[PDB]
Amino acid sequence: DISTLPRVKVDLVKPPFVHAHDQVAKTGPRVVEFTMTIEEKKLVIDREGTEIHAMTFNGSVPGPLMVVHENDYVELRLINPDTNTLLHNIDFHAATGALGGGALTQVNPGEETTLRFKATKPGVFVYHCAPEGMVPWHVTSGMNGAIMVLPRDGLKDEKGQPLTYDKIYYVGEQDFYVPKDEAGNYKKYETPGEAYEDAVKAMRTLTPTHIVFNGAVGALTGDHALTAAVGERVLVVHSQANRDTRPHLIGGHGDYVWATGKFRNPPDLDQETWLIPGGTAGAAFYTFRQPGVYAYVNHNLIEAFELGAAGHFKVTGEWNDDLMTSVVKPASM
Amino acid sequence: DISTLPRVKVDLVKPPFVHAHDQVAKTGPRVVEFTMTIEEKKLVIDREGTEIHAMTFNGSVPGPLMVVHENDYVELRLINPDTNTLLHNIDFHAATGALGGGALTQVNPGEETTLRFKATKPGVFVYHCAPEGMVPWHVTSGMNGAIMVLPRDGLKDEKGQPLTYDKIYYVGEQDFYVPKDEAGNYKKYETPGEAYEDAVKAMRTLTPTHIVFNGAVGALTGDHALTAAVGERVLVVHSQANRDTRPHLIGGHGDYVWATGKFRNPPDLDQETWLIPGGTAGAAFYTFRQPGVYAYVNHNLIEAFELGAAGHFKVTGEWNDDLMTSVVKPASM
Amino acid sequence: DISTLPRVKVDLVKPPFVHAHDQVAKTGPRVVEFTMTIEEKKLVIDREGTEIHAMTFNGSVPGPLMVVHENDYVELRLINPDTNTLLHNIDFHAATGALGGGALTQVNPGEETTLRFKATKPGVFVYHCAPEGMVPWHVTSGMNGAIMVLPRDGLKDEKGQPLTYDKIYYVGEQDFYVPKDEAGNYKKYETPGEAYEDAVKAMRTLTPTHIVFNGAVGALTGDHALTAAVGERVLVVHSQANRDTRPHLIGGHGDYVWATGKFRNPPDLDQETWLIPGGTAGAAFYTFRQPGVYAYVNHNLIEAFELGAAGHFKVTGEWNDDLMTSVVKPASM
Ligand SMILES: [Cu+2]
Ligand SMILES: [Cu+2]
Ligand SMILES: [Cu+2]
Ligand SMILES: [Cu+2]
Ligand SMILES: [Cu+2]
Ligand SMILES: [Cu+2]
Repeated sequence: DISTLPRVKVDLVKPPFVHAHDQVAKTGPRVVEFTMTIEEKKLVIDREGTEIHAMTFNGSVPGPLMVVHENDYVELRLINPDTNTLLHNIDFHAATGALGGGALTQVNPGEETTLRFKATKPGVFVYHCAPEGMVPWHVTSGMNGAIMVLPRDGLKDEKGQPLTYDKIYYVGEQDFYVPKDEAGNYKKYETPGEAYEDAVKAMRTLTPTHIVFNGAVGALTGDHALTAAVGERVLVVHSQANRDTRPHLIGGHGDYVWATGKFRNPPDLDQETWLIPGGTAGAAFYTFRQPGVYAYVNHNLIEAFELGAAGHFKVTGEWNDDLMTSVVKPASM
Repeated sequence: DISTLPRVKVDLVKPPFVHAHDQVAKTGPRVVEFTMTIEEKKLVIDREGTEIHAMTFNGSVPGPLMVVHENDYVELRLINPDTNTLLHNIDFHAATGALGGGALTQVNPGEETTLRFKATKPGVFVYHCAPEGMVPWHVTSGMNGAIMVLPRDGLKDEKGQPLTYDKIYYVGEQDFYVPKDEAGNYKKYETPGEAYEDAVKAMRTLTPTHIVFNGAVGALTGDHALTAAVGERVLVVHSQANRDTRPHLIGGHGDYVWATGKFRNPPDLDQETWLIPGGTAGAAFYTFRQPGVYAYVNHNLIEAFELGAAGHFKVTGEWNDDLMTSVVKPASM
Repeated sequence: DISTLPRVKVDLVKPPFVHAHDQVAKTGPRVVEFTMTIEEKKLVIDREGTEIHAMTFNGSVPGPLMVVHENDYVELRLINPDTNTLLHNIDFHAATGALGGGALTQVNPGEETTLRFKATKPGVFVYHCAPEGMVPWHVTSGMNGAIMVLPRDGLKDEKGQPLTYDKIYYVGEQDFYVPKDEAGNYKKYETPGEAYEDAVKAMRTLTPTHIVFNGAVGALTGDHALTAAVGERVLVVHSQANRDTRPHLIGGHGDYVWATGKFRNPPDLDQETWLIPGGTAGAAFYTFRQPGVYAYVNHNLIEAFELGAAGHFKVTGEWNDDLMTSVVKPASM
């Protein structure tokens, strides 16, 4: 009886950060209340100043990571302000029924809706917008995110022993398809409706123009590099709502990886690289063992270093010369 | 001694349906006899009336699902009628030796052949045509299907307990590469031989023009939507003989998934989406928990909703408001 | 204390062959010493005589397979002769820290360096060149290979029982992006620096012009076909530093497969085809059961048979008619 369950209100935070939560459930099942406001906005996605009409949950690409426990109820108030011009909705891959909630959450500008669903399966899951007839346009305009449904007793390794993270980050990876003129320059439109049919032609080529983390080239670098310390246990949740990706921590590993993101399965150990299929969220657990800069990439290195799918960690601590050392620094023969 | 084994003749059925079989073997090992007639035919693959010279086993794209048990013998009579104009053969991924049988089954028009092989490994497997020098043209002209080799004691979960399906469907997913003129319109040819070299150029671009289930855009929708009831256990076998796919049941999950299709492995649980590599068949088991329409897709949503890789389930039964409910239907603020 | 450990010097061999090693470690942990000389060279990659400025470790594409045991120390002397014109370095995916060693191994022509790292994780791993700002160009010019870190007690099956191979081969699969003129003919440059910017445009299309095993179309065929005998246990290590692949032994299987290459995980059994993500090495174990020619392919059959990703095994021994036989050879009706 759902009336009788506790309610807790969660205030979301902007990726790659994750809202505060408990790994091990400190309460019984709850109705966990979220609100997201849909924002249609111009976003600059690259160093060149290329613009897209982005379609966002809560103003970000990706949408924020929501976190609950298995057999919690997720209750989302989804608001489509009258400053928007499109139809929106939401499909949670975590949910069961009505196209993941998409059939129940179609909101015109000036409308809102509240959906509740029971999070029966533990894992990380994609959520995305999916209005009938215009689904790939919405998703590849950035209107996707993820939800983590933790087991009530937290994550476990392949032996069933607890794995506890110190830090969690959420990397949303976005393929964009910016339409081009016949010379191959990107096009600009006053409104999203004007972009749409050219958007469909660009998507049908299947090759992205850009592939970015956290909504832009370089978003997770510099002052916005991810951070950790030697000895810290870090979970990286990574989603890709539309295309395969192959994440790799350059300088590290995934010590435990749920490549297709579902925590009732034992993790894969010691991964160099893993395949997160388009329409999936995955999670990798790593304990840093060396300080310094790491590149976290889609290991199609073209996608990473030419199209945008690369971020950095800056890791503090002491250097372990037993794990790695320069015996002879680069020098002339 | 094979003479002494029972023979059973199977009459195949058109995908997405599957011929009658027993999950748990009710006999000892058998020689299971199949006949397929090769048909070269014009097929309309999209709503626009785009045509291809399709190359089929038994008149369908995909070819029918064959079902046997482990350590049965598959005996296929493969007929190339004199109304055809090409060389054909068959490679079973389930089989061992002679390029999966391809080296033994090359039939000119007006020829037939009978191949026998022992199905030593349980799983779902691709079969396809593969004539030396022209293999991708044949496969991507639709000449592929799948065979399921069930364990003799039926499917098992990750704990080794029986999993019994009520219903099984076979989704064959086909990438087509229809040649284009310089404006990007699809080309038509009187005969397959006239299409061939332009076919090779179109394939070499690597990007499909169409990606369809059951041989056409919309084939598994409307009167040909897949069906189930709440509480029904359904196995969806999915193959892709040439390219990766990432199936997703929109509104559901794969409760147990053999993404790369081999039943001696424990299934992956609770999948949102899974990666079936090109040249593979996979299988997902799901118990429906909600009525209504589901979209079963390749979750590159461009491939699904622009190129054709989307089908529907229509599911009957009562709606469970505990699993999902609209708290506040879409309404003005 | 590393001074006190044994040192062993390994002399590498050209792929697809693998240097001599012990599967089960016959010594305690060692510093295993390797030397590689970087060679920039013109390579003809196809039957048409298409040329690329290849960037190699030790003169080969791929670079040689290095083999050590877990908790050995790998010590690589990497030499950039003054006959080269580019900056090079090396990222070992097996290693921990400093971008896999890339941050410590940047050598100008006329320089060398020696890196040591502890091989803490067992598996097969990609290594590649990765100079900051030019990483995908180097990798897709062929400057990648793999390292196998065997468990000290050798490989184990899914039950933890020994798996011992008779033969090991290393297939490096290389996506190349040869720039084209406007008619689609490949371009030639006097020097690598002249190719670079056109190389970047070609890579950004994301679709390879060629995809080859062992550095060229047809490299593992004819006199250079891989070989085995019926009853022989063969491990095929396969890497792809930049794009997904889907290996398949046509006529066979992967009896035990580590698709993402990490030996602390149980292998997947009875695979027809497996997904090795770009930036990964994988390994498949197979016991041949039939003689004859096998095609070992990337099972995007376009990539295999049009772009180059196909090799052969020639297998000797007797034919098993119980596993497969022609009942009726192709003949007229
Ligand atoms: Cu939307
Ligand atoms: Cu989805
Ligand atoms: Cu055929
Ligand atoms: Cu095949
Ligand atoms: Cu280099
Ligand atoms: Cu790498």
